[PDB]
Amino acid sequence: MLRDGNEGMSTIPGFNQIQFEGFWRFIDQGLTEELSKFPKMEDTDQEIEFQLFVETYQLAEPLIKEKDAVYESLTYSSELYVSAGLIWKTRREMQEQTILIGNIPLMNSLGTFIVNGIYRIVINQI
Amino acid sequence: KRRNRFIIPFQGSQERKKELMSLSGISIEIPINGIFRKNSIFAYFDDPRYRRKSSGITKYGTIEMHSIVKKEDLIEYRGVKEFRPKYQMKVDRFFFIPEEVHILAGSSSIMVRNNSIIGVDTWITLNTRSRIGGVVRVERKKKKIELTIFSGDIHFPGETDKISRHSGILIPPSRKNSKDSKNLKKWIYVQRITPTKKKYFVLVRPVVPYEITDGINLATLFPQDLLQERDNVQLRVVNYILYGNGKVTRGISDTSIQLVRTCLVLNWNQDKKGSSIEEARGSFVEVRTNGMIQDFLKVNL
Amino acid sequence: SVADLLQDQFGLALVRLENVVRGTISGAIRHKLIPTPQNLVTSTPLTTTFESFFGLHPLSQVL
Repeated sequence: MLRDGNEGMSTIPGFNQIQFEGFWRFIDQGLTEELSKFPKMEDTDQEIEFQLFVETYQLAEPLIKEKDAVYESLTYSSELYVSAGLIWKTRREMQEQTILIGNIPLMNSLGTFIVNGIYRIVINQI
Repeated sequence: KRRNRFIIPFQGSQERKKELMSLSGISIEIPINGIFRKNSIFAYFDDPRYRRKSSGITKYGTIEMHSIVKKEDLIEYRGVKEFRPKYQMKVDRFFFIPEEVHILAGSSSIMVRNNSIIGVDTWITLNTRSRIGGVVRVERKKKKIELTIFSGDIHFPGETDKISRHSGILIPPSRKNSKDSKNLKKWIYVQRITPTKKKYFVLVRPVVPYEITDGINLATLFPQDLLQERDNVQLRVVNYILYGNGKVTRGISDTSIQLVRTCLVLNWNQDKKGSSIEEARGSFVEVRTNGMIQDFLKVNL
Repeated sequence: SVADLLQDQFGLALVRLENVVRGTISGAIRHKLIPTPQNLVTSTPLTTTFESFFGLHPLSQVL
């Protein structure tokens, strides 16, 4: 994806596009390209099977707020929900439901993450 | 997707138009999302050859019984007493003799006493009638009572009968210098019933034969791959027996009790120190052309 | 940048998660229980992985 292309070519670009664009690119593509790498792991008894449907993932609105995240030394984050069932090779069944894989931190307007009530930033590397 | 089972009806040919026998659709264990897999409980079909709605006791002929199956720990499922194939034996033949059973209420009106010889159309209750003639015996249970009567001719040994020794056993037809026995062309079950503490009767009951054919296992149901990939799915056909030897089946109202049901088993054959085959994922793949379509289960590991 | 670091951290978290599900499925048969898929996945790997990343990695620094 691309925003207005003439940014940095007609005005001084905002001193945030590095972190902001990196996080947006991560959310847009890295989640998909990492969930696909999740295997189809199972048991050696030919009795159970686990599957993770890839093109179903979505995030949830954070429960706490950033002010409360820094107010109670919490971690501002959003829950990641992926829809995928479990297959049992005992009655040949597949129970399909949406599960909560975990929590992923989110950036604020400053380009930082609130982890344990602490503002943290990620430094680029060469 | 209400239940994890699908019935695939097999169409009947135009060669049978006098018997309205129900076509037992192949029952398969299907997932909720219709995506099943191999190496699991495959489809099963309830054969109508050995299905009877009359209570009967079946006994198998003496043979080599070497149980090649260790005890499996019972896994309770909501206290549901489903039908489990506990007797997977290669039985060549068996004999099942029918019987008449009535499970009347404990407080219900009973007109026939225990160990009483009654003919047909004997009203044991207000709205319960009979179907055969025999010596019906009644036993009182915790919450009900049971009346049992198997169709059999009654006899008493009189100074010349050699059938006293054989009790509750089925003997095949014998023709060896039988100068007094006639019309004994079928096996008969002799039971020594204790009518009294000093008088006992012998019941000779008809027995119905039931045999099993040879099972064909599809150990080569796949083509030879050019990638040197071992096929980890092996499909075999077998028979599942509801009751073991010398077991009596209990039949409910308007319920057909099945003796043998066809079953399909999916197994694996994995090499040593090459690849620990765990399981595989399957689905349904379709391809149509020339007004014909291909339907098979596509299973990739 | 943040994209690649977060992608690598997510990959490590997913590896830890699949190890956890492998252990659970090893323990989901010997206990004879039919669990819902959520019972096979707990949010231990992702959360702890990200906390360790933001607490120990030298490329994540306090603002």
